[PDB]
Amino acid sequence: TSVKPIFSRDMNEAKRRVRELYRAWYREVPNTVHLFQLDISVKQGRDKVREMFKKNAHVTDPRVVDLLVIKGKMELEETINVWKQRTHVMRFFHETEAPRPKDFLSKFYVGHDP
Amino acid sequence: MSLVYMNIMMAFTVSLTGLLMYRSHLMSSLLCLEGMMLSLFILATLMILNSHFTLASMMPIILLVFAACEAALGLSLLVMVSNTYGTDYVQNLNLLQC
Amino acid sequence: SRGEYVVAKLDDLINWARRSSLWPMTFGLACCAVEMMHMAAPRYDMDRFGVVFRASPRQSDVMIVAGTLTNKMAPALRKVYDQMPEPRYVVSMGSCANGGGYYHYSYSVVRGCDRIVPVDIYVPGCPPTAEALLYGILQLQKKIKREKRLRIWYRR
Amino acid sequence: MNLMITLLTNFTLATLLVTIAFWLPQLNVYSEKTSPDPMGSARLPFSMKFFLVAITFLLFDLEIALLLPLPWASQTTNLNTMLTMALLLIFLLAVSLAYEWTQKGLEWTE
Amino acid sequence: PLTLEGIKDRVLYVLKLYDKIDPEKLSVNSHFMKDLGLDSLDQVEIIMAMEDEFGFEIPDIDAEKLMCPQEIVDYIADKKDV
Ligand SMILES: C=C(C)[C@H]1Cc2c(ccc3c2O[C@@H]2COc4cc(OC)c(OC)cc4[C@@H]2C3=O)O1
Ligand code: SF4
Repeated sequence: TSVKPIFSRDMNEAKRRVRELYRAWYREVPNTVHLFQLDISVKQGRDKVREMFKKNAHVTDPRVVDLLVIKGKMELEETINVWKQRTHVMRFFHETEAPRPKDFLSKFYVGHDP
Repeated sequence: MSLVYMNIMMAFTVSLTGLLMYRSHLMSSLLCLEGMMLSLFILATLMILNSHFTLASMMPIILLVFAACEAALGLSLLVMVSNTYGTDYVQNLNLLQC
Repeated sequence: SRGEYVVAKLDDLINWARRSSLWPMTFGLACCAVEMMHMAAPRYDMDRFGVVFRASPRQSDVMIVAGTLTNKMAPALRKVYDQMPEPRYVVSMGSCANGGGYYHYSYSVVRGCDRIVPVDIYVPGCPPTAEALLYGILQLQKKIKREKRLRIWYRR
Repeated sequence: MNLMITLLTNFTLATLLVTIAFWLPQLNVYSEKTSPDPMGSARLPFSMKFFLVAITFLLFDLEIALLLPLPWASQTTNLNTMLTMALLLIFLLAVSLAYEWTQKGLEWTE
Repeated sequence: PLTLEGIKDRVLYVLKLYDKIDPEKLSVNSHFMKDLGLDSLDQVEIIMAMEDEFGFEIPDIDAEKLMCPQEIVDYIADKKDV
């Protein structure tokens, strides 16, 4: 079970790197809303950043959250540098996708997927 | 005297009051300075032609050449100011208050 | 009547001007751009039809999607198309621009540029020949020849 | 008078064709579009070198302004002085170009 | 930034602008995790709001140990004079 780390020895340094990535995204949201001239607000974008950080809130492996920090920094550098267009930022906001049936009964009504 | 001389002097004084009242830009100050030069050129030409004074026909060319070199000097000063501060705004030029 | 004959002759005039002065953009993507260069080459020679390649899409009249459209470039294609003045036209050249082609089931390919831009002529092939692409351009000229813009403007 | 008529006619034809170009295809309604570059949004950095070649143009244009009465000045009765000052002005334009040369002013737009 | 009482009132004003916190239960010794019931990221954006108003950077190692407004005003007071 003795593996080789990526950057973090344990989960404390891992949470430190996660926390610095979240600080960078929190600072970068208003500049992203301005220089991409999005139709979203800053609080709404920061809530989406909070939703994307809390989506992976259950991992207790240092290597997996190190790779999540690395992929989040790749998203971050592609957002800071003007490499994404408006569409690559607005794909986090699944706006054209209609809200799917949530409970049992409506998914029973609309089809076969569980 | 002649009526057009009033207009050329009034254009000189309007460009004066433009130079003597800055708004924001230093390029506008240089443009007011060269409007002053332009009115001086026209007024010198009208005098020298109305006199039939032949030897001073070369004088407005000398005025234009010396004050265009003066304008190039001022444009270079403006360029160095706008390299220091990013803009040529005159409110950036107040570090010599103290 | 008089006004309908007037707008019919003006429709023939403006449609003649539009079909006989097509300016495509020099916007290739893939293998189809090679055969589109061959349609610019001396044998088939688009230039004798009034058809010249232009670099900026502002002075362009028809966007020839010559090649495979990927997911990474579909907003670039849509933005280039949006930079064109109207009337602008789209010619889809080859199978990947038409429906996705040889890379139809791929993760990174748009399955036809008609998901992105309104295609007017679908030129089929892999690649379609320069004779076939010039056939598609002549069919586009026939399509612009039968537009009825001022007749509908008079009769609306 | 004939010059003013010709200037007014040429200016009128220019403004007439610009009126036809900005109002006859603007009779179209076509469609309410939005249209939502190498530099994206950042400020254009100043180029010292383009300004220096513009100032070099201005100073050589003033030296040209000195050189322009030479076909009239060839008619003079003081020809030795005129030839001396003419060669001296073209020499001063050449020395201005030489100082622009040797002090690296003609580099990267040579 | 001059007096300690103004720094404490400005800490509490940054906290009462922060709309997630109930201002009734807010005290000087209120705990973010168990009294205020806030997530960790909520504390992180509180620290960044403290930097938005107080204007000096805080490292991550000594921002994790700031679990009340009293610890925040003590950390501000340690990095300044008062
Ligand atoms: C301008 C004329 C007369 C010819 C040459 C030409 C076209 C049309 C389109 C293009 C083009 O050349 C440029 C440069 O060379 C290639 C080479 C390519 O592949 C070898 C390639 O593939 C997409 C694309 C290109 C450009 C392209 O889009 O018509
Ligand atoms: S349709 Fe085929 S030959 Fe044509 S560009 Fe696509 S892959 Fe190449």
